[PDB]
Amino acid sequence: SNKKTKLIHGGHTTDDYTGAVTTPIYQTSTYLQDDIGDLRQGYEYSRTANPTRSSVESVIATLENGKHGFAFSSGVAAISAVVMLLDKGDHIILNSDVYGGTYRALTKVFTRFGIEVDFVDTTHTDSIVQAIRPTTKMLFIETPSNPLLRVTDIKKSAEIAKEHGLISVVDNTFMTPYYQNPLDLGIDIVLHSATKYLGGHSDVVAGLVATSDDKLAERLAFISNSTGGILGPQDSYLLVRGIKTLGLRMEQINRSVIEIIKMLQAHPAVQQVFHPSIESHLNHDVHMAQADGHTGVIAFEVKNTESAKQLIKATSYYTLAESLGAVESLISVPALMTHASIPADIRAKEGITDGLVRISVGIEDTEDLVDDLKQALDTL
Amino acid sequence: SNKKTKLIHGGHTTDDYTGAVTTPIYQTSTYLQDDIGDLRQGYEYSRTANPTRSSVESVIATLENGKHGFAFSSGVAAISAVVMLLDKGDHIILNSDVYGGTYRALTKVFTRFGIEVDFVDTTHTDSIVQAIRPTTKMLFIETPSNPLLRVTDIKKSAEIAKEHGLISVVDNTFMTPYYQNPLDLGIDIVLHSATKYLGGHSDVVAGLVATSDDKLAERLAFISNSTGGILGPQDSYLLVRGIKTLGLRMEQINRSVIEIIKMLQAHPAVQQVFHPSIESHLNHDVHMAQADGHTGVIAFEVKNTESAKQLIKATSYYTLAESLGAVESLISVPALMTHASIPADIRAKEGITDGLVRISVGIEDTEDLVDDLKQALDTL
Amino acid sequence: SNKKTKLIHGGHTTDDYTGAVTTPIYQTSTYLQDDIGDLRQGYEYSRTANPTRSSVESVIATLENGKHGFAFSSGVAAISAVVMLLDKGDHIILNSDVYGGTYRALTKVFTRFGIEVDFVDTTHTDSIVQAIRPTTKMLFIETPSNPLLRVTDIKKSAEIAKEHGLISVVDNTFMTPYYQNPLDLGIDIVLHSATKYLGGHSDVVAGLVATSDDKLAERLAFISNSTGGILGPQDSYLLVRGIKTLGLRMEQINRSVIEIIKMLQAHPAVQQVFHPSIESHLNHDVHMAQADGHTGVIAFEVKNTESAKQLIKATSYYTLAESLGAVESLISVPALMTHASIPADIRAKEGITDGLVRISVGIEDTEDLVDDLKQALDTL
Amino acid sequence: SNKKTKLIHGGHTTDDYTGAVTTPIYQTSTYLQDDIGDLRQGYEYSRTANPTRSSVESVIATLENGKHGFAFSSGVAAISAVVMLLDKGDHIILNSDVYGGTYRALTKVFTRFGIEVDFVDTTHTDSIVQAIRPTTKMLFIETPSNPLLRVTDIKKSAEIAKEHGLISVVDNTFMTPYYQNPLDLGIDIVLHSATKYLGGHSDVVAGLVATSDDKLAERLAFISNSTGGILGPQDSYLLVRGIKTLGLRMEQINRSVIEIIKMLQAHPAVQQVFHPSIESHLNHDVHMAQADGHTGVIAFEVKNTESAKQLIKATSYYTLAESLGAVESLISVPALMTHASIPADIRAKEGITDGLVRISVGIEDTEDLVDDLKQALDTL
Ligand SMILES: O=C(O)c1cc(Cn2ccc3ccc(-c4cc5cccc(Cl)c5s4)cc32)n[nH]1
Ligand SMILES: O=C(O)c1cc(Cn2ccc3ccc(-c4cc5cccc(Cl)c5s4)cc32)n[nH]1
Ligand SMILES: O=C(O)c1cc(Cn2ccc3ccc(-c4cc5cccc(Cl)c5s4)cc32)n[nH]1
Ligand SMILES: O=C(O)c1cc(Cn2ccc3ccc(-c4cc5cccc(Cl)c5s4)cc32)n[nH]1
Ligand SMILES: *Cc1c(COP(=O)(O)O)cnc(C)c1O
Ligand SMILES: *Cc1c(COP(=O)(O)O)cnc(C)c1O
Ligand SMILES: *Cc1c(COP(=O)(O)O)cnc(C)c1O
Ligand SMILES: *Cc1c(COP(=O)(O)O)cnc(C)c1O
Ligand code: NA
Ligand code: NA
Ligand code: NA
Ligand code: NA
Ligand code: NA
Ligand code: NA
Ligand code: NA
Ligand code: NA
Ligand code: NA
Ligand code: NA
Ligand code: NA
Ligand code: NA
Repeated sequence: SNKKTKLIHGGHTTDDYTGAVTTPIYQTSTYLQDDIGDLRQGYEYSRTANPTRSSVESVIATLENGKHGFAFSSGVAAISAVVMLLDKGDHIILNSDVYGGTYRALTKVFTRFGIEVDFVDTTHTDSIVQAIRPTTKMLFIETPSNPLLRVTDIKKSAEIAKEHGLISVVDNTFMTPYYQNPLDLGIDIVLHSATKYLGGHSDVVAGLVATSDDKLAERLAFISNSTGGILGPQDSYLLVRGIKTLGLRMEQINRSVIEIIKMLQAHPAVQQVFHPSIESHLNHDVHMAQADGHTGVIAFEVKNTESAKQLIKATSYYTLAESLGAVESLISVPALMTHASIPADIRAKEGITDGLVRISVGIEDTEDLVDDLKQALDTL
Repeated sequence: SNKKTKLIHGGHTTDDYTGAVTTPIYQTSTYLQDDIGDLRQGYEYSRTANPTRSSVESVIATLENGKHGFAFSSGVAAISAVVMLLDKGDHIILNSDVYGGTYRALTKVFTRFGIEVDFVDTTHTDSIVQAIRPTTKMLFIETPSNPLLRVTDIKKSAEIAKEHGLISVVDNTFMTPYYQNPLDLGIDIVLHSATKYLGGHSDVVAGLVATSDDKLAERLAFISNSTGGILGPQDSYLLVRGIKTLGLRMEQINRSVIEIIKMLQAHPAVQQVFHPSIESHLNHDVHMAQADGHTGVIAFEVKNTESAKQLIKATSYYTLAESLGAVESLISVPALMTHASIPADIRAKEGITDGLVRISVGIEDTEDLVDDLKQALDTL
Repeated sequence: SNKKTKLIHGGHTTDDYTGAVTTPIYQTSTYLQDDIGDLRQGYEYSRTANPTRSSVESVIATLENGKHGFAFSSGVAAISAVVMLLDKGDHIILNSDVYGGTYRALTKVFTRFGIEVDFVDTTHTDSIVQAIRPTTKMLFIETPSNPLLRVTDIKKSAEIAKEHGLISVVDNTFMTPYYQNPLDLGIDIVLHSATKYLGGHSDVVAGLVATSDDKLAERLAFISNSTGGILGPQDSYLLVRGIKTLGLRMEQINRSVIEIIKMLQAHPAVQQVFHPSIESHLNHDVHMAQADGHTGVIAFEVKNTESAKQLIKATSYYTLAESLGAVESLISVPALMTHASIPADIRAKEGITDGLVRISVGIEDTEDLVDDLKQALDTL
Repeated sequence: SNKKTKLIHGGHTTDDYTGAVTTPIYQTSTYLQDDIGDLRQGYEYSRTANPTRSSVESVIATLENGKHGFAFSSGVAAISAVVMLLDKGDHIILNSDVYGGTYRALTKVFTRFGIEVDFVDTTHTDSIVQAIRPTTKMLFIETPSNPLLRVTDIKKSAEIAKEHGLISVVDNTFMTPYYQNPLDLGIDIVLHSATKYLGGHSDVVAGLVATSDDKLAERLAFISNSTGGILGPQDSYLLVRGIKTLGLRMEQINRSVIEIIKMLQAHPAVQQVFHPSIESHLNHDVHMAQADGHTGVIAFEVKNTESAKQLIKATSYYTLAESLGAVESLISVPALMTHASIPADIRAKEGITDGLVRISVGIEDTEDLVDDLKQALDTL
């Protein structure tokens, strides 16, 4: 019924055999056959399929309103499997500010295999239409993007992909299935770095993929079985377990996001704030039409590098570390941590200023997170 | 010093911090930074590096007399990472009877990316020399191969690769580092399905890669970080743990292999037997010169399909299942389980007869395994 | 600061060595010593202390505002360790409706060792004063109790224990440290079945104990080390992880409890409802004075056994299983599942009627849980 | 059939449901019931029974030729459960040099509950007969003992216990079920610290108990369920896994023990050597009649404390740490590490000299262990 109930009872996460109310961890590589070719329950070799992995795959398929789920050893392994749907000579359109690991995989690995890529500003969907080439086979978008939270119209992107015969893919990591369901808007494939919100506890590296398309599912299953970037059973178990609290965690994060943004907008040491909930944000209306909540990632400008470092030092409840979607609130400086290889003038031109700070809001008390960040900003 | 000591004390498998005598399991995705860019112990994000994974990587590097180790989510993920060292238009030479997953990955995935492959009979190394093209960049060999245990001269293959500027790769799964060390014979990269003997307990799917070449190591690290087929920490821990007993397990397996082969050769219901320890086996001398023991995989002919099925039913201690390298002895019929998609006449021409049985010798009592297989053969 | 922040940042749950943001799992039994008697970080043998167990012990000590925490292999192991503080000939006062496992341990195990027990109605604290004997050494109370949710005044019980030289113990399982903190009210020892709300995911059996008393802590540490009912490292890790979401889970449970009770009170197929939030409940005022929220356990009367069974069959979101504090809502019938060995007339006299149903409210959507239970009651 | 086969195929360690060739890890606390009281596979609450724990219990019952197995959170938890078979006023006879944890539990915990104990020299079994009191209910023996490896006649002890109506218990930790089977010699209960050889990898703390007596089994099951010192599922899994290699590990250890003892006896810096394989050892004949191999624990005298410390520093392959039965060879000095609270003159009188060294032989290469210990002794 409602989303919080679906998180508990969606998918198959009990043991039919013993009745165990949690998915058993099948730390196993192979399975007895009673006769050659007769599999007791469809399992024969864990790379091909493992029952704990099947459980997390059923969860992500259910939560995204798809039919087929796939669990990979990381988000970028999920992305690589999806890119491997294509052949040498095929072309992919992606948003211009796609995640750095995705950018790196495409431009330093897959271009060596003849995959062609163009990174365009998908905030206007006619930019996609202009970029379509005779060889284009795939449209891959994140929304909202990192670290400036640019929003792309999913429904229109799906319509463009359908009209031009493209496989459409949405990286739905930042929004999670709790708030945004691209398959419902006509997208072919949705994927996640489950390392972030889905696992939710900073203790699993994993990717998840869902689709309703039987033929794309067969192709993905073949790629997974052949290149072997599969998620192990312990990590699959911890994912199922973490997803149980996704709704509660995202709702707490959203209450905190709203209050933190109010504070940041009022504070004299903060300039521009980047988040899709802000009414003047580009494509705010599009976001509200395709999602019923918000990501916990916020970026905002302070004056310079020294102010950013001092802000980090002065907080009590914001933890300096990579990743996002923890139960802890995390803080980082993209110019120093993710975009340091880009020349400084190009960083500034892209809006990645020396003082741009990114926070990933966690599940601490809202008043504490607001007050802590405010008092730290007061020291600037 | 000696091999059994190196298995216990080689690599770094204790905790410098607490002194724990086993590697802690770092079920974690990210790491506190005390200042931006200052990593306490070199860790920042588990896809890039995880301390439990670093432990198993140090073990495989030590055991293969290499400098750098890499742990992947499966054997075929290790193989795919190694193939991704190449570009569209590059060519690979492999032995003609390479593992089916390797064959499938190369001919159904990587050929779509412009990688070219030729499968040649490497039991005569001049066949490699003839197959070298202007575009050849890699030589990839297993020895002994599956299921007929063909032997390829590693030292000569390394010399050919060096002379022609090829990256040389040995899939050393069947022999393990306990008996065969390709890096010592001049090979650039050695890899394993750790799913088999190294883990040894049929409870981890994993791949391991080692090299002494700093530049190839940098390229592999970049591929691993970018396509993300990494082994998780629980599976890394179970690998380290299983490798502890590798020497004892392989030695027991070898005692049993010798006695079982004597029995099979004497038995009137068995025709040809395939194993490198047999003195009339092709390249027996080459194998003994490059290895100081034997694989536990043996293939042998009984009369027909019905005899193979009856043999399987009549044994008490041979378990019908996929994979090899378990503590249990495993039994299978390649024509029905691995080569069933090949036409029957081509199977027969290749020696994969309907009655060809493959056993993976486990660590049960030698007398029991011999007597059990003999009494089952007596029912034919 | 506030409770939700303390749940994330209270205790020591990161790795000082690598900076890992989660507690490493020390699957280890012993620790290197650099010189005889010099422990690198205070660890020497995991029964005595294990770093992952130390982490969960620091969490429960912090959350209960104590100084010392102890992790046991189950709730009843924690209870047994606490009872072992006493000697043959000593006497314990407990509430009359204490948990069945506690009742069984005391009356079938510890009475064989000369421990004497009396079970009295502690809802009037002068009943405790009357029951005190010259040999009484301990007062052990749960509040609220199972399955009728009787409330005992903790502060007055602590005052009585102090005046009469008794060790006071509160089993705080049903309320959790998020809502009720007995050590702050003067109680000597607080304990939990962490199997329930603290772990929160029905996947760990564990007990936790906290105290501020250095001498009682030394005695408990000695008992734990000598009788060895210690929690293992994987279960300790899963406890730390589950406790992260305790605040969010308990708050969702409480919203649902309030609405479900309104529904039950209005429904013509339901008679008496048992929960401390109901204003006519005995010691409602005491509960509100010693707790700032509610347990998710509710009991209520339907007509008879057949109605209870039909209610269970008609629900979609209530799961028939033992235990409480899951993310799933659980349902049970005490007369058939926990009190079936008590004669029927004595059950009825105690209020455990054939139609008494117990629910443990989970974290599903509030509207779904209310509507589901209501429509199931409509079928009666 | 033979012991090495029984280690692989004895007990139930596969999944009947999926066919998984290893025991699934049931990280779960409770189980769905299809109707009230109908358990799908006999499971209802993990403290009472858990399927992974049931697997390790079936293994230890099979290996000891018993009917019922029990898995506890530590060796001393197993011992405490067995002692709890008795009542206040009952008396236990034990060997005089019983393990320090056992001594401590009995004399500092269970004597407070009215259990009476006498520690007698059981190397002459008529000492047991003299010590029997009207209140004696239990005879508890280790053989061989620590650290001087005293041997007690198991068969005669069982006969004495039967004649006098005593429960007989053997702590079989040092010998393991691979070499010594007390239940076959008439003993009622056998127990192990599975922390040592059975797990074998220094990564699980656990106890195991086996019996053939249905009534004692019912009593132990009740004690386990009521005091809750149960082994968790991950540790149960790691035990099953470690036991697979018990035979290979013990046989390697025994080859090394024989050669090391030869070296120690020949070395001028070593005085007395303590091990049951030495023909002049008291009850050598008894040991050979009740066991078909040897423990890996050896004690031997060097001159003084400084020589012992120097010996430890000079070895490369002997690790200073607590516990025994690792894959690593371990070394310790009882006078400083286990018996330091005993006065020095009483230590000397008992044979625990300042120079007494204890080694636990691991599975490193035999020649390396002999040569390393010899060269270290040469520095004295
Ligand atoms: O602001 C963006 O443009 C952006 C941010 C991210 C997220 N992100 C997380 C870690 C990280 C590391 C490196 C980078 C990049 C360098 C670079 C250069 C050209 C084009 C692109 Cl897309 C990129 S990305 C981005 C990273 N993705 N795009
Ligand atoms: O006897 C061989 O030729 C051989 C055996 C294996 C091992 N193996 C394990 C599982 C499995 C599954 C399928 C197959 C194959 C079908 C096929 C067709 C043409 C060329 C090749 Cl190489 C192959 S392999 C082989 C498999 N690899 N090669
Ligand atoms: O309503 C109560 O009196 C009550 C309920 C519980 C909780 N509970 C959970 C599982 C369970 C199993 C058995 C029983 C009991 C039988 C019995 C007989 C005399 C005195 C007492 Cl205390 C008890 S308890 C209680 C159980 N504890 N007390
Ligand atoms: O040589 C023995 O007498 C002996 C050694 C062990 C094994 N052991 C392992 C760790 C450890 C720690 C303390 C002690 C003890 C102090 C003591 C005092 C009186 C009687 C006894 Cl029995 C004991 S034992 C023994 C320990 N058990 N007995
Ligand atoms: C409500 C519910 C669904 C249906 O979800 P929709 O968002 O309406 O498509 C599926 N599964 C479970 C377990 C549910 O409770
Ligand atoms: C002996 C030993 C080595 C050296 O191994 P080689 O096979 O001689 O290269 C390395 N590490 C450890 C721990 C050893 O014991
Ligand atoms: C606020 C806070 C505390 C203090 O908790 P009190 O309930 O005020 O005693 C302790 N630890 C952490 C991490 C906190 O955030
Ligand atoms: C041989 C065997 C047994 C019988 O063991 P005994 O020592 O003869 O009592 C039991 N189980 C298995 C699996 C065996 O192989
Ligand atoms: Na479900
Ligand atoms: Na669609
Ligand atoms: Na501002
Ligand atoms: Na080492
Ligand atoms: Na080289
Ligand atoms: Na033959
Ligand atoms: Na903390
Ligand atoms: Na106090
Ligand atoms: Na009512
Ligand atoms: Na078995
Ligand atoms: Na008997
Ligand atoms: Na000597």
